[PDB]
Amino acid sequence: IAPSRGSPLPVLSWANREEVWKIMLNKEKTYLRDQHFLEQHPLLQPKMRAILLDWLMEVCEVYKLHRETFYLAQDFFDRYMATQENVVKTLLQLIGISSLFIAAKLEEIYPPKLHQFAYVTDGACSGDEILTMELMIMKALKWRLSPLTIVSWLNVYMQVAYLNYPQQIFIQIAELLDLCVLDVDCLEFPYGILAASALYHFSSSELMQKVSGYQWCDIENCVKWMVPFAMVIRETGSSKLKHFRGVADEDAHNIQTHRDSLDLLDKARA
Amino acid sequence: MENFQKVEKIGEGTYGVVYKARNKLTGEVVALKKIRLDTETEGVPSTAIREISLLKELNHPNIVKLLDVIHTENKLYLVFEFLHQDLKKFMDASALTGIPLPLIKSYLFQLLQGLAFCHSHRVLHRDLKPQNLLINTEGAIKLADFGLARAFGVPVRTYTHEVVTLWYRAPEILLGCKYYSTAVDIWSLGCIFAEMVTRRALFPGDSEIDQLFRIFRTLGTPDEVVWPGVTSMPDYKPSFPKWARQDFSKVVPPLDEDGRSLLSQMLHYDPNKRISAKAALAHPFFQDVTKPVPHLR
Ligand SMILES: C[C@@H](OCC1CCCCC1)[C@H](NC(=O)[C@@H]1CN(C(=O)c2cncs2)CC12CN(C(=O)[C@H]1CC1(C)C)C2)C(=O)N1CCOCC1
Repeated sequence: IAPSRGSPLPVLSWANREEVWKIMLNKEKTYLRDQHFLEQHPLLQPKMRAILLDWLMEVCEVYKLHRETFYLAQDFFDRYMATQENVVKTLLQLIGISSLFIAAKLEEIYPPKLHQFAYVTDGACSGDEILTMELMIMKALKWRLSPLTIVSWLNVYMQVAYLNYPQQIFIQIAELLDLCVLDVDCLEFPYGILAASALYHFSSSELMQKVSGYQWCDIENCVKWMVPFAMVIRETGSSKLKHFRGVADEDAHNIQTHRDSLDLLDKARA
Repeated sequence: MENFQKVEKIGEGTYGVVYKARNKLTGEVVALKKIRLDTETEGVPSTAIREISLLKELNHPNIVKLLDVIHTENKLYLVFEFLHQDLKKFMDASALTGIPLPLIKSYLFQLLQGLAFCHSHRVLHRDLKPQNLLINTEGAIKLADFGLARAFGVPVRTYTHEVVTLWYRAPEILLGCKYYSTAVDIWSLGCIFAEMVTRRALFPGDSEIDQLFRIFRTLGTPDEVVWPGVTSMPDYKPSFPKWARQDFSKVVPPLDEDGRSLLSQMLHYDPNKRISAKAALAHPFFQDVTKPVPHLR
């Protein structure tokens, strides 16, 4: 819904750039966000979501899951909660782990087995409960499990740049988005805007507009909101691209990593 | 699921049985895929989740429709629209008489429209074989069986232990390419276009090397000139016999010059130069079935 947004996609041999871009734009019109969904769950507090999302991120690193798998789980969780009411703290771990289970099954070629998802809960969630919850989430989402995640938008933008060390820049911008996503207020902004604003903080308005099509006016508010987060990241130095056994060097940037971002989130909000 | 009456078993896969079923109150016919969740160790099969989600996003007249998903007790039912026949049974039924060239052209045009739509959604089908192409009695044909489909926002890799088609497998896959591309779907459609014309599988290999040599005997042994990089591919061998490209007048006699032009571009060795689905729709072979629109800018 951004009348001032241009199309940054280069000419493509495999398809019509206009139709490719249009499908990407229409996703934001099917997959909604509600930064106030926790108001439907009075016994929940925003920090709980940050803690849950940070833990799933650490699960992802341990099993070397892809960044897309983590962001699919985050989008599934946030969209699912928006359809529910009066959920309590003791059920979040199961909702989160089942969201990751669905995500891993969709995105990984050889996903971890269900018993491994139960294992990481350390006796808190059984396999039968995850099987029950996955069906609950999928039906409540009306089986719409193909959004354009925050991190998938980063890949679109960085691919437009490359087709005009990119891996290290990607994981550094990804690290900033990983921090921002822990704050439920990030849902005020379209996933595409969040990705463009994080990229802007590691680049320029000119590159941002070239790779995303957004004008400065469309990202300014997100950019202002993201300011504290970009600053705590810049202050500590950004992380370095890591190597993963069994993962090809060409795909290493797409593997989810984890750092102690909960202390960074506090400093940023301060 | 109480308003559906099972009429006949029409298939069976790793994850379930497929039934033709009739809606008792409306009389509409559907294809039901029954997943027995009791025997599923990992919950809803990953392939089922992916296919359901993809089909909800991919709505197009040339793509089989997913009408509903019904979770009964212990069972997940995938309710698909019903089409009476797959392209393989239609071609076999037409082996003696042959398929009229105008129906061949119309079918291929429709297949390319559905494929172009998939590629526009950044999705590779990877399993386009006549058994996965469904036809109705109104002259329409649709893409089906998206179980092997994958999105390519990031490169889709080749895996040694994945079961994929052989007769319709592209040569770059056979020669060990690390990744799939939209071109593998165009290659499959090219094999199918030739099969519709001749009523015989174009490359019916019985092993990976047999499949490769069959392609070489028809299109000629590739070299760096027709396909830059061939000599550097993992499974390439300088020992490969040198065969000459056959004349397409003998490979597909019933086809005219325009049809032979399209087929050669759909069967180009270089995945980088093989015609795209949107480009194939613009080929002169389809000038009678379509007319462009005015372009802005
Ligand atoms: C360009 C590279 O990204 C550079 C990276 C990005 C992240 C940081 C470092 C640099 C590369 N990706 C692609 O080419 C993807 C995958 N595609 C396919 O697979 C195809 C299959 N059939 C036809 S195209 C097409 C592709 C999807 N796409 C678009 O939608 C176009 C409209 C866009 C500009 C956004 C372009 C990649 O990811 N590589 C990592 C591993 O090996 C090296 C390369």
